[PDB]
Amino acid sequence: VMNRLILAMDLMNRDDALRVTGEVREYIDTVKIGYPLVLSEGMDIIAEFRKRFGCRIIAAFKVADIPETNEKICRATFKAGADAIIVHGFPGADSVRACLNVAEEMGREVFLLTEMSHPGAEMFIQGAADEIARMGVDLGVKNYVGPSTRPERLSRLREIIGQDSFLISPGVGAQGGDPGETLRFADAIIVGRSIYLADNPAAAAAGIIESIKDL
Amino acid sequence: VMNRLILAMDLMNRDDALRVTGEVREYIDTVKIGYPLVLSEGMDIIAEFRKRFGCRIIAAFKVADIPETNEKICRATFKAGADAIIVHGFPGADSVRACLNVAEEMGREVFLLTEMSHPGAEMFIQGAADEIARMGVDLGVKNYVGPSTRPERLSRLREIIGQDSFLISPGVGAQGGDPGETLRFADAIIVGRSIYLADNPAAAAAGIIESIKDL
Repeated sequence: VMNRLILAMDLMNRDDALRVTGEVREYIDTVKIGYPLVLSEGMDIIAEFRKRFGCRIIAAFKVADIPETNEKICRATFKAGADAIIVHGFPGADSVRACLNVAEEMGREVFLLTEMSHPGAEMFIQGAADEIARMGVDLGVKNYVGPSTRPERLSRLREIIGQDSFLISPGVGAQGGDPGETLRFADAIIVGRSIYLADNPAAAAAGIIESIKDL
Repeated sequence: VMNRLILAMDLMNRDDALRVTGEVREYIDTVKIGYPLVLSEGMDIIAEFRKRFGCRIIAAFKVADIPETNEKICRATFKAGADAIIVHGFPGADSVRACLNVAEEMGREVFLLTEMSHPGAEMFIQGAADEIARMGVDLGVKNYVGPSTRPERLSRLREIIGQDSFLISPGVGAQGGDPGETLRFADAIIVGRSIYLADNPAAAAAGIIESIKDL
């Protein structure tokens, strides 16, 4: 990923989302698009971004339904042009396998979300995260998502998935995570508000990258 | 809900979704619309269904993100016209509270999904479901979703939330759940494929209603 930085584009207006993404394009090559933007402007926004910015698009949907429904969501998401989709592991192996089957059919990728970055993740997810990560390895998952907010947990997740797996991590900036520390374990960091709510998004992204390049 | 029956409209074509819903409208008063249809035809489909059929719409999104993102998803969903939204409880209390805050602001409702109905739910969700249900009671949640496929778990969920709370239940038909048994604990059952993939959806819905009335 360019500069090891992925933009989480959660603005809910097509004009603002396009403007900010265009302003920071020279610093990234991958954009995370989630339901805030897709439910406000439509799934067609994914293809528009891919064409306009020529960036890879990760659909940040964190699918958490039954197998049959997860398949339908994956199919619609890849049909819309996404390069990858984020899937929750907590629902179990069959729900994750349904996503992997559609990705295989469509030539795309699945990112498995293990532990989440917000405070509430400590209640139920954290206690199952190591096992969710092992389930991922057993299913052949190669892409993972872990919390910038708990680098000790990110370290443990990296330990389970190995050095060969790709690990991206949200919670940098607004949620309290640090770019440099997170990158000791993750391959790339996800940044949303710290960049898209900034007065000058390009300068915010540039500053993050300057603190990264120094690693 | 009319006849204690909620249709899960997971067809991914507007024409087919409209046809089936119209054919069974005389038997239900509530339609569950999820991502398969919304990501395929757009969020405007919610208002169209509401107007066309004058039914209540439950957005079956099973939101499972951080608080800030969950708020945005709830806001877009209610702006689209949904009467209620289903939220996963496993992400923790702050994620659920974010949804409740938006529902309060917009005069809508939140349904808390505790234990899921598919086989994989046994891996991680089942072990935390009782606690997720208690968290719901503590937060003041009055609407819940529990599994038709495990009536002993549906019974335990009912025990935790009490008789005053509303409980709906998916997994009837295709997943193996039974209408009559599920209705011993849930207030209403959710049915998707058994009705929408049937050669005669109205006849399938009527047959289910017949079983229910007999209870």
